[PDB]
Amino acid sequence: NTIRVFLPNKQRTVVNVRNGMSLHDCLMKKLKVRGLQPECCAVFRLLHEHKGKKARLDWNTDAASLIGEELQVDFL
Amino acid sequence: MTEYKLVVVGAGGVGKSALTIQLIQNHFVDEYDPTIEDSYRKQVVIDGETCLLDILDTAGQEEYSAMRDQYMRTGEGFLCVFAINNTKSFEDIHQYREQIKRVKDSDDVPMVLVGNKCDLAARTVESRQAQDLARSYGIPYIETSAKTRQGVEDAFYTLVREIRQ
Ligand SMILES: Nc1nc2c(ncn2[C@@H]2O[C@H](COP(=O)(O)OP(=O)(O)O)[C@@H](O)[C@H]2O)c(=O)[nH]1
Ligand SMILES: [Mg+2]
Repeated sequence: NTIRVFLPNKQRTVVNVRNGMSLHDCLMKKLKVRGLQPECCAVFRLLHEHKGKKARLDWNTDAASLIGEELQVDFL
Repeated sequence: MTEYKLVVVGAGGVGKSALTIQLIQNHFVDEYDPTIEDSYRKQVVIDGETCLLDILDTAGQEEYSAMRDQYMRTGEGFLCVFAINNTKSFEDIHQYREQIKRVKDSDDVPMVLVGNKCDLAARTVESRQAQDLARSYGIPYIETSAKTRQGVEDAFYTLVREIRQ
């Protein structure tokens, strides 16, 4: 029911997904405690269906359509 | 610069994440957001040495055991935290210290017993009870408030200092 997000610098967060929320909403609290900025970064969905390769996210993309996978966030 | 890998363990709700955030960002997190796992990295200066604190904040016991089980053989230093108003979390400490002694291999692993929420007036764990526990483990005990910041640097910097020994 969640999201396992890799952050910048070697920081992991996992996020419980409720509803309405974008990735901005479920993650903006995660970054800002880590002194980081949501519109300074890009977020991507990880597929090792090609061996370790990244699928790009809009920040207003859904939370729910991820509820069992793996993301990582990287300065834009 | 030297990296210190610190792990924060203890019952759900005792303030592991609030202690950490308070260390990291100087902010008290008054909301209760249970943790699955969070790791933070921060550059600090402790006794004149610029260093890196790698801090693994772990899941209370809400729930989520099947997660930190080598992520424990990676930790160099453990903060075992209970809240002074939550007797049950003090009684849980022992399980954590046993998990820790198991997943490493010694009864001298760098460790600190932290009694958090010492700003609350509903104390049910006396200082003396916690001091006895810590004495029997061979480690320091420190009372903390993530709200007010009492003891929070002391708690982390002490754990660093145990690690440097
Ligand atoms: N009064 C007080 N409340 C605290 C303290 N630390 C945490 N809390 C509150 O207790 C709840 C549990 O905090 P949290 O850090 O999520 O607990 P954790 O599950 O062990 O990480 C949250 O509401 C925190 O605001 C403290 O030192 N004093
Ligand atoms: Mg937590």
